[PDB]
Amino acid sequence: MEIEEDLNLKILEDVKKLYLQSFDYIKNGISSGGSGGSIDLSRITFLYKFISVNPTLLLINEKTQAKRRIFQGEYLYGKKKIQFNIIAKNLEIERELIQFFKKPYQCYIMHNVQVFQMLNKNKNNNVVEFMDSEDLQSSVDSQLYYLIDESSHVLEDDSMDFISTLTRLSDS
Amino acid sequence: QDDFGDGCLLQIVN
Repeated sequence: MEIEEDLNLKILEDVKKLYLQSFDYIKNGISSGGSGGSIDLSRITFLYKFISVNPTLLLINEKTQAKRRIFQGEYLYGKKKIQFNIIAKNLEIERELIQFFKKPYQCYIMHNVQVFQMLNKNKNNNVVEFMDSEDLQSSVDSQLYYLIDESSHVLEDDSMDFISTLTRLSDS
Repeated sequence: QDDFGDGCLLQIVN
């Protein structure tokens, strides 16, 4: 029989391993051109303490018109302070995060963090403009927001011993 | 369909 602790022990080594790798990759740069940062993967793992939830939300899907809460995630990787907005996938992922971020300055390790860069269609309808209510679209900066899916795991370190392990293993 | 699926305002870096 395999013990359930082996799940907690696999994510122990999975979090710390992916932390070292991606931490270095984020210091180096997120995808230098066509995949050439350091270790180019879709999902990363890092550590930071909870800042705040922004009062505003982000429209993540136009078809089904859903907006997701902003969990402000800034941390100093090496020299640079990477300040990007942590997002949730579903309503269940949003609610578990807001119920988890009850403690401010909560130092946790966000595992399996899937980065999403903003974009849209670009050629224009030029037709069926009867649906329009007179509203010309404003200029939005296409930023990358760090999405948290249902495969993600946010591990809270109540102490600073796992933080100690990670920062001394990575080094800057 | 899906929040981050086809018809999203954001696509995964890959």
